[PDB]
Amino acid sequence: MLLQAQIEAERARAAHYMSGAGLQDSKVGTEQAKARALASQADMTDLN
Amino acid sequence: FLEQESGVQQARKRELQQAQSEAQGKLAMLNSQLKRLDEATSA
Repeated sequence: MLLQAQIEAERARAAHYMSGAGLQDSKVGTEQAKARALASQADMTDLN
Repeated sequence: FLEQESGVQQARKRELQQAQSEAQGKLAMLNSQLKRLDEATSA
C-alpha cells in the first residue's frame, strides 16, 4: 500500500504538472502569433 | 497589403498584358510588310 501510493502516485503527479506548465508556456507564443495574424487580416479588410 | 497600396498590384497587371499584346502584334504586323516586300521582289 504505502510503497505504491508514494512512488507511483505522487512523483507521477509532479511529472504531469510540470509537463502541463511547460505546455502552457509553449502555448503563449501561439497566442501571440494568432493576435498578429488577425491584426494583419483586419488591416487588409480596412484597405479594401 | 503593401502591394495593393500603390505597387506592382496595379502596376504590373496591366503592364504585362498591354506590353505583351502590343509588342507581339506590332512585331508580327511589321513582319507582314517584310513578307509583302518579299512577295513583290519574288513574284
